[PDB]
Amino acid sequence: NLKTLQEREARLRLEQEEAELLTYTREDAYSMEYVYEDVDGQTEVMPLWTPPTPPQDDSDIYLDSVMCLMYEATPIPEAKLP
Amino acid sequence: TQRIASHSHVKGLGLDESGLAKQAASGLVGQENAREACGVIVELIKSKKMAGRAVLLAGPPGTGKTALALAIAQELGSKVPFCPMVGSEVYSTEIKKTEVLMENFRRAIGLRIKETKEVYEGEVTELTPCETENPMGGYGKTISHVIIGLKTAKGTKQLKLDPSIFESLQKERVEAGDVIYIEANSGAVKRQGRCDTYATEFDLEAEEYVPLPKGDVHKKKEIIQDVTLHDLDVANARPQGGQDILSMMGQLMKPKKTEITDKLRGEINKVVNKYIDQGIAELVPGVLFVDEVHMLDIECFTYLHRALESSIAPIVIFASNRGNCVIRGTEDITSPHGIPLDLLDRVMIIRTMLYTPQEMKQIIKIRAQTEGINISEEALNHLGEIGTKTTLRYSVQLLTPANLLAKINGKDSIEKEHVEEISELFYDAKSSAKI
Amino acid sequence: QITLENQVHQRIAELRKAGLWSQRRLPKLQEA
Amino acid sequence: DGPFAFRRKAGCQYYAPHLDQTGNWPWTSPKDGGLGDVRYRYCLTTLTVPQRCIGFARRRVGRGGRVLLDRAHSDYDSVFHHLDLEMLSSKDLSQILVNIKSCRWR
Amino acid sequence: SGGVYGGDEVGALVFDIGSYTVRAGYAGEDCPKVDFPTAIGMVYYIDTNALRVPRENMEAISPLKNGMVEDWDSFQAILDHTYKMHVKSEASLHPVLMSEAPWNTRAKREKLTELMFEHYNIPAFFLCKTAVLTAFANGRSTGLILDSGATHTTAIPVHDGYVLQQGIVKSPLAGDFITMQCRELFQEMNIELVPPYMIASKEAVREGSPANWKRKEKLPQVTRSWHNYMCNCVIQDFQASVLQVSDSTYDEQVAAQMPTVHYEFPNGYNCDFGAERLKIPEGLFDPSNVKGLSGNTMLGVSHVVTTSVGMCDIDIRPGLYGSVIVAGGNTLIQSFTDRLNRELSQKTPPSMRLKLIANNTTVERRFSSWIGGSILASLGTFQQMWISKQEYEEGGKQCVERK
Amino acid sequence: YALLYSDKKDAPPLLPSDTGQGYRTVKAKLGSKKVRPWKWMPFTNPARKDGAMFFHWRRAAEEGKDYPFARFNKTVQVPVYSEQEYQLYLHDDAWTKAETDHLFDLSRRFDLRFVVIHDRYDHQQFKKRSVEDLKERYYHICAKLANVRARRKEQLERLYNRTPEQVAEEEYLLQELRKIEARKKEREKRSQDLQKLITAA
Ligand SMILES: Nc1ncnc2c1ncn2[C@@H]1O[C@H](COP(=O)(O)OP(=O)(O)O)[C@@H](O)[C@H]1O
Ligand SMILES: Nc1ncnc2c1ncn2[C@@H]1O[C@H](COP(=O)(O)OP(=O)(O)O)[C@@H](O)[C@H]1O
Repeated sequence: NLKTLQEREARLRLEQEEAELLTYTREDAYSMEYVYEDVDGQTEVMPLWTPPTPPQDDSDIYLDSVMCLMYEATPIPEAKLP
Repeated sequence: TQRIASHSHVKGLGLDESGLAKQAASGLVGQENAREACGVIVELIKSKKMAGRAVLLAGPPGTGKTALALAIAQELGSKVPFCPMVGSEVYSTEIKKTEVLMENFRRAIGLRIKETKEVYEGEVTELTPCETENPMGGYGKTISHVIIGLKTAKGTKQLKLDPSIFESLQKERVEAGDVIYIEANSGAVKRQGRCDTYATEFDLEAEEYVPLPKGDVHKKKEIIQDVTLHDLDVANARPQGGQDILSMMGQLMKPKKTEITDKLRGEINKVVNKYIDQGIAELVPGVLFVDEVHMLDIECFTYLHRALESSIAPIVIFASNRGNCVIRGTEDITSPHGIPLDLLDRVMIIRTMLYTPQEMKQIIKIRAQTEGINISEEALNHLGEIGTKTTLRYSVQLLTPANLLAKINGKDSIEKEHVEEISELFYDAKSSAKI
Repeated sequence: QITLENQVHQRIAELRKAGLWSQRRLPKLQEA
Repeated sequence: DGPFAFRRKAGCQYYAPHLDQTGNWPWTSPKDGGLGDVRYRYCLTTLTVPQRCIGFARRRVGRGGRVLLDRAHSDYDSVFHHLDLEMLSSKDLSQILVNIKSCRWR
Repeated sequence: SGGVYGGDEVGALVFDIGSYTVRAGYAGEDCPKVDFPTAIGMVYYIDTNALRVPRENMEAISPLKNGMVEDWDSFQAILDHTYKMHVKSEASLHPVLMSEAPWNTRAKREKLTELMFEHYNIPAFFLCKTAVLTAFANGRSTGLILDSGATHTTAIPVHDGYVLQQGIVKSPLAGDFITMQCRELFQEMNIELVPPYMIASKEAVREGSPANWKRKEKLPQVTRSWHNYMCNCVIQDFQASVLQVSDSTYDEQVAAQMPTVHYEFPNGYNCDFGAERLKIPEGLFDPSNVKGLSGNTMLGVSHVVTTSVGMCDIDIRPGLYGSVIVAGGNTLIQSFTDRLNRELSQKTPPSMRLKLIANNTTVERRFSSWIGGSILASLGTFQQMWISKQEYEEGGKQCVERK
Repeated sequence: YALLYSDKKDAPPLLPSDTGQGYRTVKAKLGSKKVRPWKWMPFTNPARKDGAMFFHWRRAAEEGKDYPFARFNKTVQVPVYSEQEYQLYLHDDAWTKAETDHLFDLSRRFDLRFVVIHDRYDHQQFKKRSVEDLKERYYHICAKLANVRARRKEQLERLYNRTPEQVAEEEYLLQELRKIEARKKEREKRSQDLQKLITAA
């Protein structure tokens, strides 16, 4: 009986190593939205990764992210001298 | 519904960190020494070291004895029980006075009882893995284990329970697809009902379908129940379960509140101590505020100054309003505060002086604020003056009617004219004495 | 005092040879 | 100090560099990388019909208009399965320390 | 959310042509369904099966020399055979997204476009670089595409999706060198033999003892180049099976103490190489003491990458070091990626983030070019960059300004 | 520990798909509806700039809807000067008309990606130029055009200060870089000592 329990536990373990979950239940999750509340009770919306939206104007200035590896932003004050 | 009561502004003794008294003491004003004594006695209560101690809130009428009583009660908090009682309630036609007093004492004492139970639930998938017959005997067909496939909302978990429970499974209608309420130690099965997932809209039935359990199969439900000792007394007093108790004529007279000392003390106290020292409950002695104590009969004081001698008696806050008066039930036996001189020796007297006219004005203003009506300076001064003339409680009662008169007259704030008109429409007893 | 002063001196002397310095003194980028 | 000086300036704006911590593309964590865009953030979420926390995940739209829910692995992937007791309402405080209880409801 | 801006799939038969193996397949798919040797059995037979049947001559020739197609006839034959057999799709029915090396000449590019728009009449065409696709395969707009094909090793950098042509470093170190070194080692210790192409049957052989087998009486196959190719097949099998890359400076103290590994030749000859199986993959990173060319001056993998980074502007190097993209067949060798990472870390200047994309687990590195091509084709915004038949027939036929 | 940030994918993860199970449960749910016919129809994208036409999978109900992604073709704002405009305003000694035209063509083709421009710049037809030089020339031409038509001051000196210093830093030898790190640690220790001193006072 001990050997049977051991082999049954091993078999069950093998089953857990293939895939836990594989579906998303589109019935509600597909259209329903996600929201959470932090420790401070503040609300935030779940940002879903959508393809690039069509730009309707000249907004969305070029960012050049690869340049941000060493630079962050441009402050207002400067040295202000020749 | 806010339903503002007579005196709800009191929220606590409002004593500073050092224990002294201040004016804006969380609603209650004045009464420095009295509020300091209230703080000392509430610290005593919180200590929960002494029992059977009584305190007397002696003071002339209008000193806010009940006000400071409710203040100290709120300071204690809803955690510890607070049973308010008036001397008139002791007079009962069905139960003797001393037993009513003992029941009130029991109510004043609280007791939190915890209860943790490990229970397993979920949709069952019954299956018995065939096992060789008992190896100690011959051969045949036996069952060494019974696996139950409890499925919960979070997942599935099969339990290889003891085979002896198979009788319980067959006893109740435990079929594959219903929710069962398993118990760790007992093991008894209590089917909650089929899963709502199978509750087809065309099936007409109720109380048979229940939703799936949310969370892991193994749940350790921790529940705490706070019941006063009087609750346990009443519960153990009357019977339950068969015995032809369903009768109406000879049993409907439930008011058998009569109680004996053997059951009250003794076994109940012992089981309470067993639950305490075992970790199943925690004793919580409260307070018994007895206003109008002078209204009690001498047969009540003679039992009070004996119950206070017991180790289990809780803290009692007496509040006598009368002065030197003959004790009820006695033949012209005058005693201070209408209380026998023997009981006054066992109570700490907290004297409360009369409110200063400035304190009267403060009380009137804070009561107007609590009511939610603005009052002009002249109107407030007139209210304070009339409260100095007659009883103070008359002024506070002139706020709401004056407020309504103002609102009906087209103005918002209570002008001096409104209070002046109300003082002539309504007046006090001192002026009514002119018969 | 007896040694900290010399350390501060040799640090300030070896701080910036001709401007190149990883901690600070980095020409700021131009916008575009 | 040397020819390389910030003394030069004109009618324009200059971007300042960040020192002591070199950043990476927006798809890196701000703690380790820099300017970590939330679009590439994997956060704990709870499904609708199931009552188990699948761990860190992020909503993403796929080909054909179908929305997918990527996932990640960390903290053995087991502590989060038990974290449902903290979102529905050591292995008990760890669920409260590893996260700020920012699990997505519904 | 309808996802109107998701993507589009319009034909786009990606054809990633490679020196060791050509790849092909429809766009939108994740793995190319077509993968066969590139060399044709020119007497034309180009197939994993047709290229293994004995006939009169069957001379093996690779149309792409140095990654550059030169024999247009053999290239056209390969394309036609591939289409007809594997795809069964009419030429002028679906566009094509063939790939090219970063060093494709203008004249050769124009000739390829002409061959595409004249003999096949495909509805559209677009010729993207191999490094660009390899970068898109990993979702990277900037990085070092360390190609390690069978004939060249090049750390091509890309900037915002555009290849830096001046940063490429065409190092001769490649699979061909490893195969030649393995052939030399074999000839030194034993005699290299043809695969079962000629071996009728094998027998049990004691480890290290001479093998015995029966010779087939089929055609002699006087063409030695075909014999050279059949031997290179087994050489590459050996390379991918047992050959392992060192993890340190390769001192002659640890290799003699590592575990032993076995390998069986086509004739059954069993031999162990646990002592020097890691000697051959050394010139790749340290081409300083290779027995073949002892007086050579080459740059290892890490050296090639560092040079490719330095030859480009510094403003992009932060995005190049941090996004090294390893690709090509040589990389699948055991401990290759780890050795490369170690060498780059010890060589790269500190304070600059160095991250190796975790993609060595699978063999998809070879197909990275085709994956990137299929990805690019599946895009909607890219649907306008295709060189349509109208742009060509108009008279321009200029792929330089359009690509 | 903290939440994870990853672009593509981690080592062991896995994503769930949509549900198509319980056909019996949803039998009548989807049996009471039909499918909108999808047709392999031809579509013409207006951004093609030519008469070519391709195919795409769309429903027969929207045979129109020329192309959704067509509105993404936003060309960069690059002035287009004439020959006389160059002769009058943009005339230069080191530069020439053909070189400026080539620079502007590369800029329009690569969308103001001066790095890729310099990379693909024809160093044969025109002598070697630097990235900062191309940027200065382009910005000067744009400013002159915007002025004569009637944005911010460009300083080539700044780029002359940033790139060489950053290169010299990137070329820090191992020993000198370790020495610089040691000097940084020593300066941090001095700062801590100064903090301790000011706190003790
Ligand atoms: N210090 C105080 N501050 C504010 N209100 C008070 C104060 N003392 C008494 N009152 C008011 O007096 C009224 C009743 O007082 P109470 O406690 O009944 O005294 P007694 O019972 O002696 O008449 C209450 O409505 C309360 O508003
Ligand atoms: N000209 C080329 N351009 C790009 N990739 C190439 C080129 N020539 C060969 N390759 C790639 O290099 C690989 C060489 O294979 P090889 O390294 O011998 O396989 P392995 O080492 O895994 O046994 C091929 O898979 C091929 O995809």
